[PDB]
Amino acid sequence: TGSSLPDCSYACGACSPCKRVMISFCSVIYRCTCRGRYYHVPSRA
Amino acid sequence: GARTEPDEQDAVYDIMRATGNDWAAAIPDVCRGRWHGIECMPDQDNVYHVVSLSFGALSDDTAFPTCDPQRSYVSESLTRLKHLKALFFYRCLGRAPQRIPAFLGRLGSSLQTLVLRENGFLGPIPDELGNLTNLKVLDLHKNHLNGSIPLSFNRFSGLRSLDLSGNRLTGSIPGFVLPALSVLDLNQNLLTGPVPPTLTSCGSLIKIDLSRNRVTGPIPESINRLNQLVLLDLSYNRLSGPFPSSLQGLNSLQALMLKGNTKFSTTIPENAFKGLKNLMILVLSNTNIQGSIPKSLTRLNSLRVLHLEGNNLTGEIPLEFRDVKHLSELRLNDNSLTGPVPFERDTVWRMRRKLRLYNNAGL
Amino acid sequence: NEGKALMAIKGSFSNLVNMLLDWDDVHNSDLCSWRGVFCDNVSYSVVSLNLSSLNLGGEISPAIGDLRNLQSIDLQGNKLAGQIPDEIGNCASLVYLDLSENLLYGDIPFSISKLKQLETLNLKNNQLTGPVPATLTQIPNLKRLDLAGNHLTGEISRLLYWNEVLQYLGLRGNMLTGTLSSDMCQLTGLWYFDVRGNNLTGTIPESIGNCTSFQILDISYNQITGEIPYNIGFLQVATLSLQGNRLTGRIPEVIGLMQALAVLDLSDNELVGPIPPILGNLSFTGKLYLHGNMLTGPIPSELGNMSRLSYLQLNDNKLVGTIPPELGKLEQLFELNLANNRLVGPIPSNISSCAALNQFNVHGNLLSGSIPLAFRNLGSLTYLNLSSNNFKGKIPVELGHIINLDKLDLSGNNFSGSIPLTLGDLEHLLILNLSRNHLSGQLPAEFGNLRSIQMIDVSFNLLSGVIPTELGQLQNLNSLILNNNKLHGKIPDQLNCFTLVNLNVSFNNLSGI
Repeated sequence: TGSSLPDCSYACGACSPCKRVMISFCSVIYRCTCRGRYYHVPSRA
Repeated sequence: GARTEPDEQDAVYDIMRATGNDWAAAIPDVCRGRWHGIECMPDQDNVYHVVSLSFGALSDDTAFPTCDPQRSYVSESLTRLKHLKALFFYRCLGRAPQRIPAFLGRLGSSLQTLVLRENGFLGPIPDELGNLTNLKVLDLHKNHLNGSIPLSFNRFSGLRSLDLSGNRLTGSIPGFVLPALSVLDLNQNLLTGPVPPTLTSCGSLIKIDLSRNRVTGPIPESINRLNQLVLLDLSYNRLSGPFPSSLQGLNSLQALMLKGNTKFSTTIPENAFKGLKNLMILVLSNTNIQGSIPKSLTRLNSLRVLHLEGNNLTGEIPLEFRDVKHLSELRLNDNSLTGPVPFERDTVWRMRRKLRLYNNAGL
Repeated sequence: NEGKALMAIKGSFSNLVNMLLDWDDVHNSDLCSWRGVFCDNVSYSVVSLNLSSLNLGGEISPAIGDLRNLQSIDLQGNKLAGQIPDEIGNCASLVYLDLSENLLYGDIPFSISKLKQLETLNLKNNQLTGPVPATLTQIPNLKRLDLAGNHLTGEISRLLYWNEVLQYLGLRGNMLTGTLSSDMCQLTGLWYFDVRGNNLTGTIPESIGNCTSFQILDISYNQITGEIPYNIGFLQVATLSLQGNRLTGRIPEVIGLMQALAVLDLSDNELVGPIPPILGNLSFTGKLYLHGNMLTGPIPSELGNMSRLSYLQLNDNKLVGTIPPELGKLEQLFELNLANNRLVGPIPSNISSCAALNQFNVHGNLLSGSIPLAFRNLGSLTYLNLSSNNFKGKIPVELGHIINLDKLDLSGNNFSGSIPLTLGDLEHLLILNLSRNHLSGQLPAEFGNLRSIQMIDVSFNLLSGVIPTELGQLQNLNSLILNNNKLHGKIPDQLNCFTLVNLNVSFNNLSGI
């Protein structure tokens, strides 16, 4: 079935400008930030 | 162009308000504006249903919505998520440390994972938690529950993981015959009685941790039947009796610790630990063990750690400990061993303090 | 009482009082003012210790077991030798243990299991010998476990995967054997699976589609045989890394649906068959490393629908046919590496549209035609490699206007005419290998202005004339190979190039000494 981009529109719950963010450790994860700190967003199969 | 089911959406609204997160109300549709901890699955009619509901925060990423420590509660509205497959609460409290709600029963067929970890929950375990026949993973670790463990728990024909650690649970260990059960963790409880026989009928078991309880009686003879068992941890209990005739069937067993069973007072038979290639950790310290250091502990290939301290072992150290350079921790301290020690210099230099021999009178 | 144990700790740290100059109990009594030690303002016992990155280089004295209220211990970098002391397992308040970046050997101790409050076990980059004990399952709050950089043995017992709180599994760089268990996906809150660099045999578990908690899956460099399962298309990972193994069969078409991916790595594997064109809807992935395989067939033109791509590496396969012009669409492309294939035809002029192109490498194909002129527009290019191809025509003059070029390699093709003088103002150039060609005429003296140059190989050509005198200005040139040409005159006496360690004028027609 696959996977989809985070669509991090609503996942912060405070500070509405909720964005996606690039994280590297050359291994990259998606994070979600607004103002301070970062979040997630999910789905399953 | 898919839209969610309305009563499940209102159930999500009430649940989210109840936990303290009013922000989920502005949402124009719960299953398209997904936050971490809510999952949805559409059925054949392009209609989303809610499948996972999780709080609070183990950290930031994974950051589920936390709950109000001074205000939150568990809404009855959970009963309206007809497809809720997993429910997760971690370090989410309530206004007043409450009980485990009984209405968690009413979603029996769908729910396959119920985690209520470190919530400060008070009081006994609702019996109707058994009506969740289809449960695969049950976790109530580190609550404040007391009273019995419901018998309704043998209604989990398909359970996989059961973790009840950190409670005041009283009574005896369940008479479970749960074929699929893998990890059974009842440690740090007040459960008494003996190790029930039914247990060894659950062949699938790999972790059995009953530490820091008050379980009594000897250890089952038929514990060979647990031929998948990886780890067996029975420390700080009231166990007694004679060592089982054989544990040979217990291949893949990697770690066994009977530490702190002060009334054990039995010797270790030569043939007890013969065919244990995979055995790694053996803690038998502070168990009033009598007798002489058996030498079939030398032929344990994978043995890394052997604790026998604070016992009443007697005699010489067997010469065949010269034939052992694999161990990384060997505690024979605080016994009454007589003969002077036969350890080589390779071993003594490498081990250093990790070899304990003090408080033996005869050496 | 507590300073006693702190002074046994300091007692076992090599022999330097310069670093812990602070710990002096006769002229600095309060121990909560000492360096790296912290006491919580209430009970006023030491709760946090941070000696991170100082090189005290002794042992961890067992007196660390006598600071009971320690909830943080960070001893990284200090080059501590010896074993992890056992007494460290009776600071039951401990939450966070960083011993990473040291020379510790011995085992992971049993006493670690006593620390039922611990959250972060960071033993990274040490020398620990022995297995990952099953008893690390008996820490209910452990969230970050990383033993990366050790010499750990034994398999990964599936018990380790039955864990509901674990966030970070770091196992990279040990010698772990065995299989990937199909219970691996019972770490339901893990976001980082890292088992790279071990010796794990066995196939990928077909039941890996249930691992939706994972942000990163790294099983690369592990000798894993078998196929890549269909259910890998259910993974929610953003970094999918399966490199370096022995994975046979073809690239799962279902990977075309894993749109969340940000780094896709199948390289250095024995994968066969065509490149799935469905990968063209991976519109948001950053890296595609399909190199090292035996992938055959053409480059899918739909790879231009990967608009967010920045690192494309299809080199060292058996790809055939043309280079697709649609690669102009990838406006975010930094590195394009299609080397060592069988690509036929010319480089499309559209590819001059990758204003972000930084490395371009098509060495080792059957490419023909001329360098398109529009390559004047590749100003962001760092590294240009067209070696061992059938390129013809002339070297474009405008090629000298790609200013950030520091490695130019045109060797192995049939270029004609004389060398462009604009090649001289490639101020940042370091390697210039134009050899095995048909370059003619004068050796452009503007090579005196290649200030940072290191290696000039214009050998094996029809280059006539004299050797420029300005080459004495190159105070960085350590290899000057002018071999097999047609030059004459005497060698300039200016070759003042104290950097030269390798000259090769030969098979020429010089006149002198």
